[PDB]
Amino acid sequence: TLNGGITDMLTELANFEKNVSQAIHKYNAYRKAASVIAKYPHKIKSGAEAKKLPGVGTKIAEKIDEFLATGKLRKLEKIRQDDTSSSINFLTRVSGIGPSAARKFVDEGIKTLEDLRKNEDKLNHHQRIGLKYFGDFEKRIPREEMLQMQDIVLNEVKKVDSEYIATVCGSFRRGAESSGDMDVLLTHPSFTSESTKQPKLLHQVVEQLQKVHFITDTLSKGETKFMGVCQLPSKNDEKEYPHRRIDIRLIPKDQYYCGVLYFTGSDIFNKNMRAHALEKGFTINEYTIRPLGVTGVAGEPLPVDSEKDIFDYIQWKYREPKDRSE
DNA sequence: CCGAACAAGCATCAGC
DNA sequence: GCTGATGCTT
DNA sequence: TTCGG
Ligand SMILES: Nc1nc2c(ncn2[C@H]2C[C@H](O)[C@@H](COP(=O)(O)OP(=O)(O)CP(=O)(O)O)O2)c(=O)[nH]1
Ligand SMILES: [Cl-]
Ligand SMILES: [Cl-]
Ligand SMILES: [Cl-]
Ligand SMILES: [Cl-]
Ligand SMILES: [Mg+2]
Ligand SMILES: [Mg+2]
Ligand code: NA
Ligand code: NA
Ligand code: NA
Repeated sequence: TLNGGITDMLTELANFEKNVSQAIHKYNAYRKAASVIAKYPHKIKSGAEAKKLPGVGTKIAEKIDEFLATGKLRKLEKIRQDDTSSSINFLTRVSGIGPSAARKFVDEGIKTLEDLRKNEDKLNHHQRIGLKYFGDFEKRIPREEMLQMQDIVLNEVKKVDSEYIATVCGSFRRGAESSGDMDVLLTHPSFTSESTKQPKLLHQVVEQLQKVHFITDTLSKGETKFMGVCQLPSKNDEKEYPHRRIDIRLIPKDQYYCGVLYFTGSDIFNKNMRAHALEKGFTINEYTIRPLGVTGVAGEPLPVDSEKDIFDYIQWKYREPKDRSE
């Protein structure tokens, strides 16, 4: 964290633009700037120095000069004073409350945590569970707990069907010492891009994890993506572990490598790689890499037999998961 | 100058 | 009900 | 807000 003050400032600006201004491109620009500065291996001495990095333009360069001179950004100082901005920023911290609902809640006088708790019947299901576990979902998961969670998930999936493969992705697969949640990629030979030979493949796994009281709540659930809540079991007389967000993604087995690339991330790494794919004439999603035709319409999926194959297509040298934490 | 900026699953809603 | 747009999320 | 053509 050579430049943690700068990257925190840019992250706070990004969140302001997303949550309050609902300006998604500004949000992305600030986040890209913070990510490129975060990996820059020198302590930044001037905006001009920072402007040399891709993603830092004139306006962010100027803010970095103000920050280095004074330790503060007046723009941010005033955003923190604004009650409506501060209200909206808080409400979006609840899972399921985004920029639109936060502002809508604002027009109704429902601001504080106390307000939300009094008006549970104004919340959809996702928002209600996000409020229920508001405190817990702000805590990080130590890697040691991620390992215990991995063991439960993999073993419970094995008990349903030994042919399932469950892989923990996200920051865990990138080797992080702590994670914000648990991301589980799931495959089964019956589900490929060619056929679905078994129904309920994701459901059966969700059900088993509920039976053993690992999964405790559901935020959303369809045939290939589960979003919910889990909790490690605690010993006698021990305080309970925090409840944790879990995401499970069932991916066609023949498309595992595109799937595990997507689900390992980071999010900014994915955006950067997909942007580069487009410049190289390809489009990458969690399923396939496809060439872009002369008019820019995706062609047919290219053959992929490793994560590295995807990097090769777009002429990037391979990056291990630990080096994708952008 | 100015168009593009990653891609998509699930929940919800409007309109038919 | 279906379709398509939108919100929220990964 | 930034970049690329
Ligand atoms: N193309 C894209 N892909 C994405 C995007 N958002 C998330 N993802 C992908 C990449 C993430 O690693 C993966 C998990 O998403 P998660 O939010 O859990 O991110 P972690 O890397 O695990 C940080 P942690 O706080 O959870 O520890 O989902 C996206 O906008 N666009
Ligand atoms: Cl914008
Ligand atoms: Cl500040
Ligand atoms: Cl693949
Ligand atoms: Cl596809
Ligand atoms: Mg995660
Ligand atoms: Mg571009
Ligand atoms: Na730059
Ligand atoms: Na939120
Ligand atoms: Na996640």
